Amino acid sequence: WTATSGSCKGRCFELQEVGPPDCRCDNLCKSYSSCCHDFDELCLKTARGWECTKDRCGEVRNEENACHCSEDCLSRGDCCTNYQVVCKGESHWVDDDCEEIKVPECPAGFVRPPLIIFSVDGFRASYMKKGSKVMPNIEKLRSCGTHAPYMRPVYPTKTFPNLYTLATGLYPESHGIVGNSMYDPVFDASFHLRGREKFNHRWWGGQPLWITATKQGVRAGTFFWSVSIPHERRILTILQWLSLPDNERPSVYAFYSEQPDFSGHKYGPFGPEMTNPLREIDKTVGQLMDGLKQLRLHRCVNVIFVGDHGMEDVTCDRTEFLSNYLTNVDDITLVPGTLGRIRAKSINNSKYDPKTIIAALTCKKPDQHFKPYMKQHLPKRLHYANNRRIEDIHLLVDRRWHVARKPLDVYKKCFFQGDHGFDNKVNSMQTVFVGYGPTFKYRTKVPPFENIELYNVMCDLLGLKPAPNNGTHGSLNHLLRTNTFRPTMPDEVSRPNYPGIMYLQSEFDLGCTCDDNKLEELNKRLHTKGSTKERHLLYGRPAVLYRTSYDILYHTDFESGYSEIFLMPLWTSYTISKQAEVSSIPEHLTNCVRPDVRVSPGFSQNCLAYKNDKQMSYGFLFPPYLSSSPEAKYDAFLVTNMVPMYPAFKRVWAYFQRVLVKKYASERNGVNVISGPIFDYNYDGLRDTEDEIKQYVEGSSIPVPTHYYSIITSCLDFTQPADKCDGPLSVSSFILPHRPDNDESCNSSEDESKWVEELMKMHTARVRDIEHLTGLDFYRKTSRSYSEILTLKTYLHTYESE
Ligand SMILES: *[C@@H]1O[C@H](CO)[C@@H](O[C@@H]2O[C@H](CO)[C@@H](O[C@@H]3O[C@H](CO[C@H]4O[C@H](CO)[C@@H](O)[C@H](O[C@H]5O[C@H](CO)[C@@H](O)[C@H](O)[C@@H]5O[C@H]5O[C@H](CO)[C@@H](O)[C@H](O)[C@@H]5O)[C@@H]4O)[C@@H](O)[C@H](O[C@H]4O[C@H](CO)[C@@H](O)[C@H](O)[C@@H]4O[C@H]4O[C@H](CO)[C@@H](O)[C@H](O)[C@@H]4O)[C@@H]3O)[C@H](O)[C@H]2NC(C)=O)[C@H](O)[C@H]1NC(C)=O
Ligand SMILES: CC[C@@H](C)O/C(=C\c1ccc(Cl)cc1Cl)c1cccnc1
Ligand SMILES: [Ca+2]
Ligand SMILES: [Cl-]
Ligand SMILES: [K+]
Ligand code: NA
Ligand SMILES: [Zn+2]
Repeated sequence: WTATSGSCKGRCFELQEVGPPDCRCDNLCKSYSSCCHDFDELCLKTARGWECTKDRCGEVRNEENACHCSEDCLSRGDCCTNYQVVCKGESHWVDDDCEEIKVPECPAGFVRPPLIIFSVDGFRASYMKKGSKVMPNIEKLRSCGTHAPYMRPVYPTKTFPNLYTLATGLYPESHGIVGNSMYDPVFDASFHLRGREKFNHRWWGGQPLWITATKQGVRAGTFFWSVSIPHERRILTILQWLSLPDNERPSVYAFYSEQPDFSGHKYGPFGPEMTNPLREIDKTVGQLMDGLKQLRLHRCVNVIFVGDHGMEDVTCDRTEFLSNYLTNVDDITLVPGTLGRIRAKSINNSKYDPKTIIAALTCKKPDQHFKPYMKQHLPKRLHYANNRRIEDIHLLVDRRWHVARKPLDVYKKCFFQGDHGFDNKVNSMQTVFVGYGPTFKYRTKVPPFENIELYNVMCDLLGLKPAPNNGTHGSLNHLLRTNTFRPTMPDEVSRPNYPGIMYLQSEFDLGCTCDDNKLEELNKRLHTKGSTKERHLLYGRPAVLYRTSYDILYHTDFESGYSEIFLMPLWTSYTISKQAEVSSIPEHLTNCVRPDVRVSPGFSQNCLAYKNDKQMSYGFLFPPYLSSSPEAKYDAFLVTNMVPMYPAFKRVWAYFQRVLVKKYASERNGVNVISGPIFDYNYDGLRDTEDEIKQYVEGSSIPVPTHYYSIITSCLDFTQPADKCDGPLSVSSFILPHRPDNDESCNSSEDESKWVEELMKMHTARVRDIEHLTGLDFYRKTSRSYSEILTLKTYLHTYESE
């Protein structure tokens, strides 16, 4: 109950919100239906519209007007945004040449430049180019400030997951808003865009920017705006707050636009009806900038223009229906549309089986426009599994499509021509970033980056210490003129051992067999001491950032850090020049595994366990195919280079090692490769400890990886060989799931040249993703600045065209 009979006089858009049943005047009261009786009259004035005109100049103050054109308005902070233009012969901000803002030019009493975040729902990245003629204010911000060609949203590319990622720096799985619609089985409650439950604080995890600011003594304007408050009024409220006294005035402000998303749903991303909403957004930007210039704040404030996600063409006819696949369709609940999430309709049905649901939805129709997954098999780059609100069964829907349960759902609920929510690597889902102000750089283009990184930068802009988040703090230092954050490299926790020859052949009883001069003996000794290490370990050895027991092992062709705990390398490092040759495994060596005389029998794998384990075979981390000489090839068959692999996965691995590495070496002028295992049995994105491992090679203590990674580095200037690079680096990486079948790839019964590369592309990764998953830290010794290396570690190779 609200006693809606208090008053909003002098209280309009109160920054601090009051407790029921005393009535509310905040920009969220409308949404609770708790506004005082006089809110509309006092706070939502509209008389005479939104602009001064010639005859209104120097008028008698009429407090009923929406904005003012009287003399006292500037001191009062409530002029129409075009007042000085109309009544003082000033120019519009958009008509002024741009001029570098070297230092904040702020009124007395400002302690720090204010930050204004202007976010736009559904503003697709290509609108910056394709709408440029109808957005002159936005184009000036873009060309004069710092801009990326696009910004990558998080998955799913829905509104609330992305806006809440902007505010917190967290993946949806950590902040808890995992879709626009959700069921939490612990609360036994649902979350919907329409309605009540979404306001409850228990949905919203992490610490958003406005809370981070308040806790550290920085005042914040409110971030939520009720849909019914018009845009002009939102701008005027912000401008008013900026005229408050020093001790009351916020330092951070947010504006939100429902456009162009709302129109894009009705008309498609490039419908001819889309020109008008883009014009209207630009006009709003113009009003903010004219208003700032009037207050002498246009060279004082940092402005961020940022989207949540793009928009794709999607129509009713492009719907797959689960009833064309499932007999049992009424025993399931589907979360539908541009992604799919499936659970049992009733927890009292013990006959429900996720396994047979998956099997019934896998590769059934020749052009099937969705692919089912257990959530823990989704590409790791999506970070979409570690939340009880995310259902075990997930459908990744092809761009331009929808999934629904039954046809009745689509026609009893064609309306729409646009939608979003797809995989966050998809071009049409990309969005925008522009930063403008004294703390951003002048006329600077930066490469594409992910929206998880912005929270850190907004903290930097405000002098705040960020709450723990998924950004990599310092990786966006290159956007900023000043306020950079100068991180230090994490300290190595475990130092390696460097074992020599300590064991005789006959001490090993592993069930392994292998059919196997003074000049060339000093030679082999030195290779084992680390003579070619500078060639194969280009960027230093990775640091181990947790407590463990491991050894560095040197070889002619490769170097590895071998784990005595997991009985296999944590990492294997080798360089393949443009010139290198592929050989085959000789016949006499096909099943050869050799004891490593540097490593105890007790810290070794064994061949018998693989013979006994009918499901599990093995592969090698440094590929035998790429050995430098017949004699160096023996090193590749050491038991310390062996790892467990399902026969289905060996098909993948073998093609990557036999064909693709040489291909990248020829295309890139040499590559450096680091490969290794990953164990993530609890799908949290973080390295497992030994007590978390759920599977072992039968009869042994050999743990089974959930994934295999590789990091492939070369010279960004590809006229320099990878091993002789003077400047910036170029990287691509992957995290391949270690699966006992190839069900994920519908064409896998064909030749590896038709499906393996496509699989690897799907499972593209950031080096940073691999660091979380292994507890390692790469690129420790380069000649590049650390911030530049952090940017490189957050890079994602997406394999989309331009
Ligand atoms: C992205 O960045 C984020 C942020 O840095 C990373 O997430 C963090 O990871 C840490 C490790 O997983 C984790 O640390 C744990 O914190 C526990 C205390 O948790 C509360 O406090 C924080 C801080 O105020 C708060 O934010 C948490 O909020 C979560 O929970 C509520 C819902 O319950 C949500 O509203 C909120 O969104 C958030 O949910 C997310 O996180 C949890 C995990 O905490 C997930 O389960 C959810 O699905 C969701 O994703 C909490 O309210 C603390 O209890 C933990 O300590 C246990 O484990 C350690 C190991 O060191 C052990 O020493 C301790 O004894 C303890 O074990 C005991 O409990 C066990 C389990 O009950 C039991 O088995 C044992 O027997 C022991 O007795 C742990 O320190 C931190 O909480 C999150 N933070 C956030 C905000 O998510 C994330 O890793 C990054 N991602 C990547 C890929 O890098
Ligand atoms: C769910 C989060 C909510 C706060 O997101 C909104 C805006 C937003 C989020 C983050 C940032 Cl950095 C800036 C802005 Cl403007 C919003 C949503 C719906 C109505 N009004 C405002
Ligand atoms: Ca884990
Ligand atoms: Cl959703
Ligand atoms: K076997
Ligand atoms: Na298949
Ligand atoms: Zn939308």
